Amino acid sequence: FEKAENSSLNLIGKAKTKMGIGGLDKEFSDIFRRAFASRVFPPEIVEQMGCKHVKGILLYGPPGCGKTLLARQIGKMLNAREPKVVNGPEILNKYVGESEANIRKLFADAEEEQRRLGANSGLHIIIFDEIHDTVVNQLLSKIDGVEQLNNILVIG
Amino acid sequence: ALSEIETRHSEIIKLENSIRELHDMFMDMAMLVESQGEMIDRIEYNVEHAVDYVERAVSDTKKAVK
Repeated sequence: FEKAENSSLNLIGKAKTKMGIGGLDKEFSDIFRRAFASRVFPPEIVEQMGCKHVKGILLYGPPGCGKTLLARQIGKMLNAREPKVVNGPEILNKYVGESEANIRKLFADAEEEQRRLGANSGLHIIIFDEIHDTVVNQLLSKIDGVEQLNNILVIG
Repeated sequence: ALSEIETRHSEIIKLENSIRELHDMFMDMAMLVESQGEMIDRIEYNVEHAVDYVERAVSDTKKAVK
């Protein structure tokens, strides 16, 4: 079986069977690779490797270098459909409780899917554009610990 | 958000309140309907029986003319 080119249908198993970004091919290749390849080898290889999957990859660039496009593309490339999560700039909009809870909450759906099916094989991609008190800790707690929280990746 | 959590409680109690009293009515109800149920058990008795008293009268009167 083979998914119809550019389809959200992500097939897994053994019964199966480069654009567009100007420049940024060696660095991109290695990075794309380190995060995705470790995930990609199927499936015993990771245990053979015995390394837990990466929590996140972060990019910092001079302005106008078109970072955003690379990120949307990388996310698209990674999964048939994550399907992509976009975070508003305010992130924290709504003062009363509250917002902080929202930053926790988008994470919450992904963690819930993972607990429901946790082992294999669900991946959720969340991206924060333009990334104190609670939000610092809150993001940190969800991204790592106390228990698990793996099987998702986030790019800043 | 506190404000909503406190306002919530306010509306919840005002709700809880109206409830408890509606329950108070049924209690008195079951005490009324039943107090009336016994007031009918004697009726059915005095009725179908009165039919016997009248039936015995209308019968005797007929056999008092033929």
